[PDB]
Amino acid sequence: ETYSVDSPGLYITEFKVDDLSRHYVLDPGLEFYYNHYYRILLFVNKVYVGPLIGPIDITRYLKPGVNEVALLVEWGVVNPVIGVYQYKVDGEWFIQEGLHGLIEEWFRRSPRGETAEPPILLGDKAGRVIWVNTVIPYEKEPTSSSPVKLEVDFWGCRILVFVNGEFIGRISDDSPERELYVPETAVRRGLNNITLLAIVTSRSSGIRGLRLKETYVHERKEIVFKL
Amino acid sequence: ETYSVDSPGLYITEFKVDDLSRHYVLDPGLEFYYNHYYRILLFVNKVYVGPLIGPIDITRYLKPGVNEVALLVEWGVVNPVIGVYQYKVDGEWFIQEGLHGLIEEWFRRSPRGETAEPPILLGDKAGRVIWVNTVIPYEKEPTSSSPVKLEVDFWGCRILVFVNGEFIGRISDDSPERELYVPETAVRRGLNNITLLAIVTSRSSGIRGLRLKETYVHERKEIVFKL
Amino acid sequence: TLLCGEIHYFRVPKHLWRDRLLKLKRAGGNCVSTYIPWNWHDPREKVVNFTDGTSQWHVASYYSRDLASFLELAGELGLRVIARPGPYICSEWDSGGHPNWIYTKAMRLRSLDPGYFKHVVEWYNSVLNILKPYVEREIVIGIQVENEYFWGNEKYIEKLAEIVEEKLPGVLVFTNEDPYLTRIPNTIDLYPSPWDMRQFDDRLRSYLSSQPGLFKMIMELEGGWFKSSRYGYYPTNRLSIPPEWTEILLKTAVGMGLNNINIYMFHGGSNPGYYTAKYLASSYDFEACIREWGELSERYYRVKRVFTFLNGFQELVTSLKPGETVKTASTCSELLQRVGDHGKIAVLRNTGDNLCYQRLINRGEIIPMWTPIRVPPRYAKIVLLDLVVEGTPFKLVYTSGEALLMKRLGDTVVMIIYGDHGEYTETAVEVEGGVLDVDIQGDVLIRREGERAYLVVNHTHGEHLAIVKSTRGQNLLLIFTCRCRAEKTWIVDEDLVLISNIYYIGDSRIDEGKVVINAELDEDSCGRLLVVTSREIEAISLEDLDLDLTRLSKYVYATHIPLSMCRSGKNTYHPLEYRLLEDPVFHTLTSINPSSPLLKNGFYENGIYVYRLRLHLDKKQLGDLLDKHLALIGFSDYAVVSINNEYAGSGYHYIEMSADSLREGVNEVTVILESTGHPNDGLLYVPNGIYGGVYLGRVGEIRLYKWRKTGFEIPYGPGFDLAEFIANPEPVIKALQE
Amino acid sequence: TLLCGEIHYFRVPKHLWRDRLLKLKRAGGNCVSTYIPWNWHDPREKVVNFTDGTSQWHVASYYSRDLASFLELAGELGLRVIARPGPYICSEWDSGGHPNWIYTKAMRLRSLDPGYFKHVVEWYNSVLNILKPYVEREIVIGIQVENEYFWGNEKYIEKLAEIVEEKLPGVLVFTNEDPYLTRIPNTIDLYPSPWDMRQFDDRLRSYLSSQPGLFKMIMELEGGWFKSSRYGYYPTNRLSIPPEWTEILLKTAVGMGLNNINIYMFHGGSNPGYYTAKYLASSYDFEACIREWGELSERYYRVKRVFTFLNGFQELVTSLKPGETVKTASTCSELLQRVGDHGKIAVLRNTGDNLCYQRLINRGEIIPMWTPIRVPPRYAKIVLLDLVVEGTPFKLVYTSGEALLMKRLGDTVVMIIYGDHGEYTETAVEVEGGVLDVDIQGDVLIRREGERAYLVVNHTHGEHLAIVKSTRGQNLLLIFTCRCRAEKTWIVDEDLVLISNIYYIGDSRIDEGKVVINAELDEDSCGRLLVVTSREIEAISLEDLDLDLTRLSKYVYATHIPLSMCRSGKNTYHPLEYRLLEDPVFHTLTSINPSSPLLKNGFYENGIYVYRLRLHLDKKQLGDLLDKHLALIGFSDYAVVSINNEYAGSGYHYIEMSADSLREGVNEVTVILESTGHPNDGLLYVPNGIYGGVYLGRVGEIRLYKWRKTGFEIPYGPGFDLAEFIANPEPVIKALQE
Repeated sequence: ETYSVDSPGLYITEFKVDDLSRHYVLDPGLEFYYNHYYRILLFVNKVYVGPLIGPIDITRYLKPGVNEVALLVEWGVVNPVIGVYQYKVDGEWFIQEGLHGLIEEWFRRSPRGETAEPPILLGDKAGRVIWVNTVIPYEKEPTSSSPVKLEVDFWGCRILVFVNGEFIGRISDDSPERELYVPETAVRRGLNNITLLAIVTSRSSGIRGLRLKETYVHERKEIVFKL
Repeated sequence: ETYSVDSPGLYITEFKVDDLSRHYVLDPGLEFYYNHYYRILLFVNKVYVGPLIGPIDITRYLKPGVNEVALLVEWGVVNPVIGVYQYKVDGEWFIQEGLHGLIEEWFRRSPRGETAEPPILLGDKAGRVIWVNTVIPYEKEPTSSSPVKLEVDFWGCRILVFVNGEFIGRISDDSPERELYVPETAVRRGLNNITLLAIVTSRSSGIRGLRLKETYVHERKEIVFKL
Repeated sequence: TLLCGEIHYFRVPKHLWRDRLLKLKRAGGNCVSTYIPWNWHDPREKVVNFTDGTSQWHVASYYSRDLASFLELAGELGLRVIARPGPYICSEWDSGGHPNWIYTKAMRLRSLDPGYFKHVVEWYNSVLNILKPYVEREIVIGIQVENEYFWGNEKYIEKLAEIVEEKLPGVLVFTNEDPYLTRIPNTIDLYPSPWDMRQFDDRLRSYLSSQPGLFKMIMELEGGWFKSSRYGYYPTNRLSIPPEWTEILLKTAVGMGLNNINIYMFHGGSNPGYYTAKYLASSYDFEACIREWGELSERYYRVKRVFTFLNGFQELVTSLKPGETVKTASTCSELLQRVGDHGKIAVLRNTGDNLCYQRLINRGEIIPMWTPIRVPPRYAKIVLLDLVVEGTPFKLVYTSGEALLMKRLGDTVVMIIYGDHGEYTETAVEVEGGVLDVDIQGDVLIRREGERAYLVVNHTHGEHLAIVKSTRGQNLLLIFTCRCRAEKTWIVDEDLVLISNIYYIGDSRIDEGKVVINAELDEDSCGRLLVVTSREIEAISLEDLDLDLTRLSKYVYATHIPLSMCRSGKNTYHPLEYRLLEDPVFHTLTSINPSSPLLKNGFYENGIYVYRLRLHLDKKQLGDLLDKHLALIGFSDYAVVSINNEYAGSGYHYIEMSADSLREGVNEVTVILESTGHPNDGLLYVPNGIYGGVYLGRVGEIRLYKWRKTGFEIPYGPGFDLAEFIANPEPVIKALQE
Repeated sequence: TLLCGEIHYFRVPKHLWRDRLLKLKRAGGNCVSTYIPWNWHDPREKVVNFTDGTSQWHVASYYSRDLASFLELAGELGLRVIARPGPYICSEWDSGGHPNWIYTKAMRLRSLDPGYFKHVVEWYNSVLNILKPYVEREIVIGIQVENEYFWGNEKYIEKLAEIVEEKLPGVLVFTNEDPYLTRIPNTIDLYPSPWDMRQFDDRLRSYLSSQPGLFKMIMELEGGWFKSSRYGYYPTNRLSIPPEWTEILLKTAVGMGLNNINIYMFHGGSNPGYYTAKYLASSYDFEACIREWGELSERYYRVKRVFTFLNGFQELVTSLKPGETVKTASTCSELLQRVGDHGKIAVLRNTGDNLCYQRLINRGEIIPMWTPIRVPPRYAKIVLLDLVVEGTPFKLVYTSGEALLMKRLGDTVVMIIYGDHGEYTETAVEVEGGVLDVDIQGDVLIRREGERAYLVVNHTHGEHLAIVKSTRGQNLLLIFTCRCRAEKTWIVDEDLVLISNIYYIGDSRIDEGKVVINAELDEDSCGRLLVVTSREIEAISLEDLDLDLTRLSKYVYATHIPLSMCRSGKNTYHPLEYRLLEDPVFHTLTSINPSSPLLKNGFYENGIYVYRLRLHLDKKQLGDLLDKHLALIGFSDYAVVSINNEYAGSGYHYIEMSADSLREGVNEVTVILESTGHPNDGLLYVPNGIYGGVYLGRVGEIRLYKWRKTGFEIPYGPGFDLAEFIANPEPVIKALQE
């Protein structure tokens, strides 16, 4: 009956598998992901798989020939697809929390780097973390009378911003604005070491420039009344 | 039945007069006045007076005892009232178009005036026309890259603005903004004679200041392609 | 198709006409609307001006009557013209266009009255003789006979149209908004309140069914609204019109199949002193696309994307009809659909402030396979379907992103497609000779299945390129940009497209070697400039700084405008000195009859007048009531009153002074009166000056609030003259008949 | 009454807490809401912080856990506090408040699970011990037990509330939005789309009838909305919230009789690095009253007028009930009415973009006689009726202008009333000892009729004064201002009111001689300053410039800040140099089991992780399909993948790399993974890291779009636990029963 599966209810659909030798990985679609996650409960055949975390290998829950998917969506949207894979790949896994330059605090003091011109091309360096370090002069006392936004012009990167070693924020290609507010507690009178950790995400990447913009400059005037 | 008389239809109401010795002047109310005038037709008794121009002496159309008003409002709003007056005042009338300082072009060149401090009080001078003449330095070539708005801070006045003798516009207490755009054809590089004809309307009047503000300052850059 | 902004040469300084008309051409406008106001050209019952000359203290030297130069300049810029030469123009102008001497000639305006219409024939002979050469040059394409005669008499508008069809053979002739016309085309003036799509869609659907086979146009779409004194508000009276709203109305009008659109005020500009309606501001900024001071607002860039699409896909958009065969998968967007000879369009409208994710069903299959169509909040997306790219093997089966533009460069079609940052758009390309290969730059994912390449693109602050090659050696270059770089794309020549952050691209010198363009940069304007062209660009420079080039592909050059080039600045300038002079007010006085309008006395100008009244009073002051007021009543729209040289009161149409300074004998009353403008209807004589009189006391105040409402119907229709009805009203019969 | 902004001490730098809380006090806010997020204070299953200390690279030194100092500072500023200490807070925060170690402890969050609830009891013992002294000081006035448990189980919220009622005797304890509570008060979180008054009025009317005798509050009114990556938009995701809208909702809530209002984000501020929800921006500006950078937006000044009225007339507003006895004369504004012990209010709401002119009928008579009530477009006007000014002979029978404020200065009541420029407001004053006289300054017109003075005022850019004297020697000073000067009025002391153009008035030193205030001036801030006070002001200075004084009346001083004082400026600063360093990425590696979440491995932080996978491949690559992809599937919210040191792909939860660089034997895959935050619901464990796996080929793609929808009802109510239902779902019965 319905194409959307996008509104509260219990939805059922039916699909067919040949041999059970493949891996059947259910993707909930880009519609599903929200900052407040969607209460959608997956069943494969009559068996409960779980709430939708994200993508799931459903191969355990399915049988040769015809199968069902049910979705009790209480709230939110999905657009489910099953990707079918020849193998799931064996290997030992290891983790690190953070990165070498991050856990050595290169945002406080990096080693020296090579100088680059303002259009920094990074798409060659894709798959890697580049630290772009800059000094910006700010020759005046920093105040909430003249707040500072750092604007980064870039593409193809996920960039973490640090000002004088204080972590300011993140910017990504799909972030809604290219500006971070940097507080008067981060900014220094004199030189500001403003540093970008760019995880370089694409063969097109680059940073085109930095600016600190004062959003406005108000006069704080002390007004005095003799009685 | 209805209080409003504010929507299309023929409305009738009834009122009483004692003696026919007074003047009965119908006011259509401040609701009635619009830049595109309201199609509202007045009848007093069964006799057509006319479309509503504004306030009308209806005494010709009314009879001792009970009277009717009818209003074919095709479009727009009224809130009619009759003011009742003891006399209409006899006297010869005279006109001038404009004013002496206006028809002598004091906006091109006035005589010299006395200097005033920036908070110019005018409420003493109510009922009169004061010319406030100023010179503003504008030390750069005027362009549509950096348009100029004159902001006047004032109250109690109807002020006509002239820049270098070119008529820029009017501002009044009830005008929606205190800024006039002054074109690059009005502004001069060097000194600008910016002049206000203030007809002083109230015992509270004054001008608090003038500024030319550049709304923004864009760079016009000549971009060139070799082939 | 006509894609218009309205830009009034009588509200823009003559020096700025090229600056404002080129901003319209650079938006994708291909036509200018303007009024030609009768009172701008014949103010004073003398000679029609038609030049840079002026003879009013309130009209600056830089405002011009030189319509012939505006028509030639619209011709230089390649814009067509809709002339709105009506005796009536509305437009929040003085008298709505009528010159204030006609109130002496005619009691019944906007009619076939021989008083009014004789003078309208003189006006039409004047303006149509000015228009004729520019009509024969095909610059002036359509003549609009008057604004908004809502009430219907075909006879009057057909006589207006017959004068035009006599003096200007074969032109378009039409009325703004008269529902009752049979042979003369009618247009629409759609000014809906924000998010009221119910009225906008129903007025469009009503209008599109009217007058079979005759020309359809939105002669006035909401590009903003005006501001007033007395009852007005800063941006507009309404109070602000969302830039999102104007774009939803444009894309809705396109989706409903109305090709011809005029944005009404594309610039607005400024009222020349007392050439303005009663209570209007001197600003006619209108909150327009181009603000009064020349600023490209958010509305400009939004409008510019729609007008760029409607040029780029003009062949598609003129071939369209209703069809109603595509379905949505989810009710989260409203679908307005059209089908055509060589392609199809789905306008997906999201009037909500939530983001919508949508799928379309075209031939019993969901078209975008790996992505939903993102439909932004407060938005309408033109999804483009089944488009056969003409003279090429390429069919653009769908794009989930909006196409901005399509262009042909030798072997290559170029198409520009956009989405927001982090939007996934899928574009399906079907090649009738098979796909030979696909080249890419940036975050483009290729899926190839038979004769189709499916191109899934993650939009970012730059261009992603895909070059689909056909086996036949024809190519399709798809360029994928964020929305703000599609907004700041300029077709500065038919063989030069600049995709940029640049605020405006301005004038050009397309020389046979060393091309030059007049870019205007704001503090956002730096970063990458991407140039699409068949010209072999050897270098790019900005203001003699050399810029670095990368030739991305045969037709494409990237370069960077450094972030050090642009500046942020907003300076203010203050007086050296303030000098005061009291005006003696009185030059010379001439006698006027009591209550007579100053136009019956030959004063056809608005603006300041001073009356002196020499009022006579006597022992009847002892017969005056305890309230003891003097009232000045029935005057035009502002006065300041002084009684025996003492200031006594000020106000708009009625002032009730305390009579403190009256005496026995002769009393001088001075009334400095300012007339702001006549009203901008064209039906009522609202006189300038004191049309009422001066009155004593206040015996009482009879408030009128016990109304009976009797339901009378005004007989509007093809035979109904509103000026005859205002002069000879039939409700006298219904007042007699209860 | 509680008039709150929400200002999160965990999103504002500790230095800026006074700067932001004093901006709220200066708006007329008399209370602060805040969450107290559990994961802000116990990030890592160790010790609750409660200090300026930090131990995360992503949380700047200037963000603080020192809630005790925020509560003392709210106490210094005289603000009360609503503490929202829930184990869950929502708020677009990381895990919606839960510390990411609880996912190891409890499979069923927001429940009476002994896994979850044992750790919630430890959290409530921690935070309620911090709150107790500030609760006993009456600084903390109300405890909100968790955000938005919509689904209903009374048992869980009553156990949360019972811990609070045990540790903090006699406080207000309540839930955000649970419809099913009997004894525990419930609030509302009204976030309606612009101009949808239908939902706002119906949710208010529903809510006000619920829970007889228990506390009513809007615990979250729409003060703006948040912005996201991936699906978000610049101002907010919605996309912009009109400042006109928030004020109409405030004045509607007042007119519907809801006294207690929290604007939700009054400041918003900033998310501290990876303390943010999945896909949120680091900006939590929220488009709030105070923007993230400290700017007073249009919403601030609008909100400030309502919150100033609700303080100034608190005695009136707390005495109110429905009444529904006043009528409008015209349907152009919607009337919401209240009646009270010593006065009455009519909220006239104009949701339209036209200006409305209105009359009210109170006792069978139209009240405003010589003026209509102007109701602006997109506006609600509080008309104030029948108000007996307490302890005085004065009754303010009506005002057609909005009263901003009322204050008592010895013999004098001061009332500030406003309208727009060129608005006529009429104010009727009835004096129970008779009017002795009326003094005036400015464009005030007096009509006297028995015990009444009717005051008709033409509003302009200044103050008009009327001083009505009673025969008893009590006085009423009415001050009439334009709307923008009521917006920029500050009660900097209870005996010092500044009516001004000034942008902000800031901190104060109310010394026993030489009072000082910290004014902040923008380029609009110059012009007249009008000071209302019982203090004998001998001089006013600005930054040691002497300002000229006029003492207008006993309690009032005018002075002028010169237009030369303010400056317009917006500078930009650029790098001297850019220096590049490649990070070697790898510090040290520890082994993890395939598909195991990094939180099951003790990594409770969000942010960057690098995985190394040593994948084994062999002759089975000859058994792989022609598509030859490698897919990384089921990982937390961003990864960049490299295969045998060649970059292979990036994306959000699923990446399908082309397997170009795979080989026989051991393959190194590096996954630089960034986890943006957990989601801000508190029900689902959405794990950080790779919770899925790595897969080969693409044999096929089964699209799922032929759904049957079976209409199942989730049994929400006072007995329903959503976490039990997510763990043990009953639709298994309805799947068996077709």
